[PDB]
Amino acid sequence: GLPPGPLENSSAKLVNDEAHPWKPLRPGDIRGPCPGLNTLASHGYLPRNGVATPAQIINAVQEGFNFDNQAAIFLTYAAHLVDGNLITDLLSIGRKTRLTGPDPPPPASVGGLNEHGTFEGDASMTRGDAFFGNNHDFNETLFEQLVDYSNRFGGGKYNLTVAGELRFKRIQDSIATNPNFSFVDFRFFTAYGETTFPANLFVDGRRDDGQLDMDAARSFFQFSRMPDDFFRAPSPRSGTGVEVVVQAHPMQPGRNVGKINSYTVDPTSSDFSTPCLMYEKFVNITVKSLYPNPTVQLRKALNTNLDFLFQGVAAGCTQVFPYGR
Ligand code: HEM
Ligand SMILES: CCCCCCCCCCCCCC(=O)O
Ligand SMILES: *[C@@H]1O[C@H](CO)[C@@H](O)[C@H](O)[C@H]1NC(C)=O
Ligand SMILES: *[C@@H]1O[C@H](CO)[C@@H](O)[C@H](O)[C@H]1NC(C)=O
Ligand SMILES: *[C@@H]1O[C@H](CO)[C@@H](O)[C@H](O)[C@H]1NC(C)=O
Ligand SMILES: *[C@@H]1O[C@H](CO)[C@@H](O)[C@H](O)[C@H]1NC(C)=O
Ligand SMILES: *[C@@H]1O[C@H](CO)[C@@H](O)[C@H](O)[C@H]1NC(C)=O
Ligand SMILES: [Cl-]
Ligand SMILES: [Mg+2]
Repeated sequence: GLPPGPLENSSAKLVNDEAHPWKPLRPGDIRGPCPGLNTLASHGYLPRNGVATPAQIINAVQEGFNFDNQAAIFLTYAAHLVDGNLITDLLSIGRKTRLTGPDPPPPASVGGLNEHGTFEGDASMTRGDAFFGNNHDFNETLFEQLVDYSNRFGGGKYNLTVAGELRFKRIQDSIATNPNFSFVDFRFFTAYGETTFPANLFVDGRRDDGQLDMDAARSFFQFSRMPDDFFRAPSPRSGTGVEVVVQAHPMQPGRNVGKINSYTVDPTSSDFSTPCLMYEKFVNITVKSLYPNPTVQLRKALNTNLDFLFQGVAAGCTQVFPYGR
């Protein structure tokens, strides 16, 4: 389907409404590492079983949270290219499932958003690193660390100052304990953006003060549930304030080299000084390695979704064409 456009009416409004009640999971319902998508599925902005089309995801993040269009397009098509089924146009927001349809040939995995190292990655705030056995479920110990950092740096609330401190701690925790810790290219960028999302989109839009209370935080992160009478943000936004998080503790992209406490900077990795390189490497290396020699129908689907991905890329970058034009 074509990427949806921006909201016609982007005002704050009740999104926990009669048409979108929270419901508990049924057997087979899929939830994954993203509390935003999880909450939209659990309120029926997305299909409640957690399998959706890219267009459904873009409409849901806009309607439910006032996520901005360009950010919605970039993240959705990036996720779908590496984790979704390009022939059926379906993506799981969590585990791999037969519900995304017949699989493409190896080495493509169509693993859902749970797939480690495609979109999902290390030093998540409330989810453990994949090396420790579970990269998708809410983790109470990690959430209690978020509450502690909110008490120490946010007066009890999560805000961008807390984000800056927590983001760093999680990186340092992974360096100290995960011998396979990877923090380069796509993950490097998205990890920082994700820490702003609670302060920008989980805060009731009638306040929009960037101060997230811990009751609301737990509701979204653990139960995929909007607070009672939750109003969405009063304007489209995504990662505004990521500059504050980075400035708190500037880091170079890099990885542990098979041992703990061996963080080695990767000079081939993109960083905030090279955002177009991040896009080019995602397409020429990540997507191309999953689909090195696609058949006619897969090539067409890839090129279509790569065009859609480029719509979400900030002005100034050149489109790359791994399968030609
Ligand atoms: C637009 C499409 C979206 C996609 C494809 C997407 C995908 C993902 C994925 C795969 C992760 C896991 C990364 C990781 O931590 O390892 C993630 C994390 C996250 N997402 Fe989303 N997301 C989207 C939109 C949103 C929205 C609209 C919100 C908030 C309203 C949101 C909030 C978050 C948060 C807070 C995390 C971090 C969880 C943590 O570190 O504990 N996302 N997202
Ligand atoms: C992709 C970095 C995450 C930062 C959080 C804000 C979301 C913006 C989505 C990306 C839009 C432009 C991406 C690009 O120019 O490569
Ligand atoms: C836009 O939405 C607001 C509340 O969310 C509502 O008051 C207003 O009537 C709407 N405008 C249009 C275009 O219907
Ligand atoms: C280890 O890191 C590599 C990339 O460096 C990744 O492909 C692999 O899935 C990682 N394994 C775990 C469980 O972290
Ligand atoms: C949660 O994270 C903690 C701290 O990293 C870890 O020790 C624990 O094994 C994880 N899982 C659960 C189920 O608590
Ligand atoms: C976070 O809240 C605390 C206490 O109110 C404050 O010290 C800090 O400056 C706040 N940060 C932001 C971004 O408002
Ligand atoms: C991506 O591939 C295109 C050719 O399709 C090339 O022009 C560009 O330099 C490549 N970028 C990277 C980072 O490899
Ligand atoms: Cl928008
Ligand atoms: Mg993760």
